[PDB]
Amino acid sequence: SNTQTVLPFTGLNTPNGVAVDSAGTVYVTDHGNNRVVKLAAGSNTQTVLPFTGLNTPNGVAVDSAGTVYVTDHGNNRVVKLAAGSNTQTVLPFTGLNTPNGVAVDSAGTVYVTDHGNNRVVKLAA
Amino acid sequence: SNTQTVLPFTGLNTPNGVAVDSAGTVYVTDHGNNRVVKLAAGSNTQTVLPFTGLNTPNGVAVDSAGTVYVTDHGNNRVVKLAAGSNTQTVLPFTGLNTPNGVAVDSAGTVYVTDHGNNRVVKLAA
Repeated sequence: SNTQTVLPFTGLNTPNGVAVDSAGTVYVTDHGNNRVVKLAAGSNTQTVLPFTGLNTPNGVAVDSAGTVYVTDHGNNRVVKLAAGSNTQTVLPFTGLNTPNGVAVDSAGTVYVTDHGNNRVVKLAA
Repeated sequence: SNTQTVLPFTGLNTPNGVAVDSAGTVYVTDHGNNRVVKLAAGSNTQTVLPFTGLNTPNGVAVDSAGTVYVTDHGNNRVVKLAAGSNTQTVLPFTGLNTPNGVAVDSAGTVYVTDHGNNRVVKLAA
């Protein structure tokens, strides 16, 4: 296609990260509003995810289990949110300084760009 | 795991996006050096992808075919490179303003957080 569409998210401010799962559900780090929002394919209502203690999200990824991974700018950490239980787990990375991008491979290994430390770190689940 | 591994990228500056493909190849937007670097799984040396004219790139994604998608933030555009190709393609997005995140679904649809415009746009293959 040569013509984009705009997704019907609302009230975004400086969004900075996006991920999409197998059902076509789109996840966005709404940076300026310190929240993570998702929109199912073909929906008008967006859903704010129950991340807690977030201090400005920088990036997002989603795995095959529907687990959502988010880099937290102000807390220098990476968190994941389990589907269903909505349990939030802080990944035991250490020495991060402004994690930004996050990615997850098929084996569940988590990769993070450590922006303040000029390095890339990975951590198996 | 309580073991994190620093990947053998070198000379990074303010890196800010990471992606990993099905073969375990890792791609990073080395934002401060206007380049995208990659490292094969178990590889000794990073390789710079032959993108042209990148300026403060930020987001990166990779699809199941190994095609690499980069938000070329400083140029308000999204570019992609097929594996082995030496000629990037500028995707026909419209009116982007300081874009950041990019994602790609199984159908090849490309999603971009158009940060400066407080919106998320989508472009089918």
